[PDB]
Amino acid sequence: APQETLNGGITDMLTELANFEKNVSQAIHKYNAYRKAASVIAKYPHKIKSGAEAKKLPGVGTKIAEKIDEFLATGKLRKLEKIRQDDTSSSINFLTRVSGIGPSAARKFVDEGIKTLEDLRKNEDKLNHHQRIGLKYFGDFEKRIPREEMLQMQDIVLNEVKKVDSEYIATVCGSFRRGAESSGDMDVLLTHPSFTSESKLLHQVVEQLQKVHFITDTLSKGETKFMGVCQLPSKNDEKEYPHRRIDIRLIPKDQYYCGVLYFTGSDIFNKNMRAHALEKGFTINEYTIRPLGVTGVAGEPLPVDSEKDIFDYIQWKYREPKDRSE
DNA sequence: CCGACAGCGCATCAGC
DNA sequence: GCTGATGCGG
DNA sequence: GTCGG
Ligand code: NA
Ligand code: NA
Ligand code: NA
Ligand code: NA
Repeated sequence: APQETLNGGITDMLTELANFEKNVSQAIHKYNAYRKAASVIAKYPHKIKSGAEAKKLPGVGTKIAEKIDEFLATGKLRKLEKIRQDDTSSSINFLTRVSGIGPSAARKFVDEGIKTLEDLRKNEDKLNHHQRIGLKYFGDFEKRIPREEMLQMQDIVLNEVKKVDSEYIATVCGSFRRGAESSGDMDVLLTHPSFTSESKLLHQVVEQLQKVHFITDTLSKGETKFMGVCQLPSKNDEKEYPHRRIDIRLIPKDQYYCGVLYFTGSDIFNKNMRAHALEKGFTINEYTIRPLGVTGVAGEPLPVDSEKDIFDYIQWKYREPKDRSE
């Protein structure tokens, strides 16, 4: 990837515009438009000279080219400058960094004078359970997880799961499975041969991880998906590890490997895999792969017993997760 | 000109 | 009390 | 905001 000094001013500006569209204007599609522009620019290996040069990239349109011309001539953007100083919009944008506080909650809080983390602390009875946990671990949740800690976390999850029932299958996916040096959370996919698409499995695993005090908190928990908080144990007289976000999902055995593939990513790798998949006559989603008949009617799901089976169906050589950046 | 931009589990709200 | 809608997350 | 039918 190009140095963050080639167009980092431009991609910083676009990412900031994206966050205000998401959190303040509640315009999720303008959020993704700015994000998409930021991404294609951050990959461009030339220092951008003008808005017209940028407009050649896909995702950069007329209005962003204009914003780039203004940023290149002035070193800022008038609209961005204004909204930064705006006490209301800046507080709304900020409160959404609390897990569980989205745009609507952030708006409501700011409306009634709740603007800062301190303000949230004095108003616990106005916070639901998830938001109390997001507040409690605000700084921890913004920290990244080095791969070494991820391995130690995986060690615990694989051990305790096998201890519950040795026939469980558990896979830590996400960027950690592709080889990344750091992670933002832990995403665990869980299955069991007793659970197919036509037939307490999760609770028992969550309970054991709480019993050994790995999982410390619960944001949500149902029969197929758990989202919560965990923390590695600290070495006697040394600094305690930050609390971390961990999700665990129970997925039917016959849909497991589609799930593992999908939740390994990367996002762009999935798109061209689906994009390759349909041109060969197959429809891949998170759950299943199916054949697309002459009219476009997808038939029944095809049996899948490993990731490679999916690659086999669509005439694609198996690519290792470390080669799934795209 | 103008619709798509993913779609789903869980917590909680809005309505009845 | 239940059913469906919405907010939120990743 | 951008793409494209
Ligand atoms: Na363009
Ligand atoms: Na956020
Ligand atoms: Na949030
Ligand atoms: Na056993």
